Parts: sequence; C-alpha cells; structure tokens
Amino acid sequence: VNGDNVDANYSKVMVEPRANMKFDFPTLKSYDEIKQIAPELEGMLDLE
Amino acid sequence: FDVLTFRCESTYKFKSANVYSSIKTTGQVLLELPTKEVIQVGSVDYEAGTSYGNPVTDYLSRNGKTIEESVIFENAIPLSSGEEL
Repeated sequence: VNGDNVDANYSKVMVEPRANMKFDFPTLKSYDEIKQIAPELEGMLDLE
Repeated sequence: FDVLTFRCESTYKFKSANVYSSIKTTGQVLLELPTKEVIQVGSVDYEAGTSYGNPVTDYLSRNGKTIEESVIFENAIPLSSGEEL
C-alpha cells in the first residue's frame, strides 16, 4: 500500500566504525593537579 | 477448509502514472467439497485510497498458484506450411 520508496525511509542508516589510530603522547595533567600528586618538590632537582 | 480458490474482480482509479487513487477489490472465495459441491465460504471487501499496489492480488501472487487453463505445449506444432496461406 505505502510503496517500496517509503519503507526504505523506515530503516535507519547505521554507522560503520573505522579505526582511530592516534599517536597519543602520555596525557599531561594540569599543573595545579600535578602538585597535589607531588607536594613541595619544586625547584629542588637540577634538570640538567 | 483445505483449499480455497479466490475468483476476484478489481476496480482501480489512478492518480499518477503508477500510483493508485483508489482501489476497490471484491470477490468470492470458494471451497470444493468432497461431494463436489461448491459452497462459498466468505467474501473479499478491500477498499483503500492513495496506494501503490493491490494487496489482495499480491497476497495471492506469492501464497497460491493461479488456476491455469491455457496449458501450453512444450513444442508448438505448425498446422500448415508453405505458401498456401
């Protein structure tokens, strides 16, 4: 009755997934968060 | 009932080239008894507007065979040959 042109619009268009190869350097925390993890260690080690 | 023959008639009205504006499909359904008496079991009463096909015939197109009377031979035989005709 309603036709084969309409019932194709009854099924939904599904999304196939792809891969999402990123590189992902390790996630840098924020600096105010980085000093709750490590307390008063600032300016003590020589970085060289 | 074991088997049913649907002897049916249709009345179409159009709205475009292959859409229908209205369909009226009536008909009689038939049962063959073992004593060869044919008694009607019921009726068809279909009526719709703005359709794209007839449901009654499309149901019978797949779920049953047509009562075929024009039985065609495997190889057709010519009656007369030459120039006679």
